[PDB]
Amino acid sequence: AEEIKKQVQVNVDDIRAANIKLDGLGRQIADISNSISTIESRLGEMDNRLVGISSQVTQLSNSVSQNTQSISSLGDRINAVEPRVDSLDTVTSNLTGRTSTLEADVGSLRTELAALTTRVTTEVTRLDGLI
Amino acid sequence: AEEIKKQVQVNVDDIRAANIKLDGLGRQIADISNSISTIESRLGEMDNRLVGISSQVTQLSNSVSQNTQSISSLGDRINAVEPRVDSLDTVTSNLTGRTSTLEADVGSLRTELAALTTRVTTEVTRLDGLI
Amino acid sequence: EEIKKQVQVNVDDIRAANIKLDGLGRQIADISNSISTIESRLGEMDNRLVGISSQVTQLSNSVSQNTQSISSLGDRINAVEPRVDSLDTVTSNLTGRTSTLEADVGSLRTELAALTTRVTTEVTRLDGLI
Ligand SMILES: [Cl-]
Ligand SMILES: [Cl-]
Repeated sequence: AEEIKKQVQVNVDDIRAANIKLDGLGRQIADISNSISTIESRLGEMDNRLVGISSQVTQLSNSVSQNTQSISSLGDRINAVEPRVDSLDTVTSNLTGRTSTLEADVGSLRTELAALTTRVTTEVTRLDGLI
Repeated sequence: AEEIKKQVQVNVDDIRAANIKLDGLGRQIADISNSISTIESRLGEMDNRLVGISSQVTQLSNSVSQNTQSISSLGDRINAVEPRVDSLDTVTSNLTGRTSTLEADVGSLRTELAALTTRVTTEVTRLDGLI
Repeated sequence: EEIKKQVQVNVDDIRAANIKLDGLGRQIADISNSISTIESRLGEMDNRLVGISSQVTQLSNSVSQNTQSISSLGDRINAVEPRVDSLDTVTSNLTGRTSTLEADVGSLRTELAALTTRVTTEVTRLDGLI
């Protein structure tokens, strides 16, 4: 009987102690629920950042695509200009030769015309002297 | 004895209440385990998005390097073309002056040849009249 | 007695509850480890997003430099093109004028040879009459 009463007291105190440890586990679960709520907020902010970065990459891709198209257009324009400059080098070089040839020919014709002018003066003077 | 029997019955009750509280905590742990599983899958979907973005940035970086090189090549071609066009403006300016001078010189030679033609007619007429 | 038996059953049931409580205590410790790893993964992912953003910012500066260089090359080609069109016009006009000069000079050369012959023929004729 004395043994019974002693053990029943121990059981009262052990049941109360177990119930306090169960309340402690409930507080640990509440703290885990707060960690999970915060993790979920962080996952939402990271989702927002990933949307923002993806938009920046998409926009940058479009600007690079526009630059590749502008470079192709400038390439077409320089491709068209280069052979026109090569052609003009040939045209002006051939014109230069023809201008030099004309300057030599006109100089020769002027000298020959001046020699014929003096020949006319000489011959008319001579004929006048015989008459 | 009646006091003992009553406290043993209350302990039986309290041990059953404790076991109901333990069952409730196990259900809460099962709910947390589910949330953790879903968070771990979300960590994987975000890892996938980051892989996709990183691959887009690598590709874009290659395109930008290709464009910077294409721009330097076009720059070298325009740098080469510009002084060739400046040289052609110099050649053509100098040929323009030379062509104008030839047109004035040929006009003068034509007038002078017509004057000598007239002079030959005048002097021959005069000499014939004296004979 | 029935009391003594129930008190012993209660001892054993309280120990079974403490074992189960200790098991839930270990499961909560394991969940706390899972949370710490998840937090570490979020911190690494935040860093990766910062590193990617920095690379995109640097790449965007290079793209801006290229767009600017493209506008400068555009200005240079815009200036060249009409100068090449002008040179085609000017050289075409000079070519036409040079062919006219060559025809005129050819004509003058023939006319000068005819006047040279005429001076010889007329001087011969006059000499013959004297
Ligand atoms: Cl008891
Ligand atoms: Cl670019």
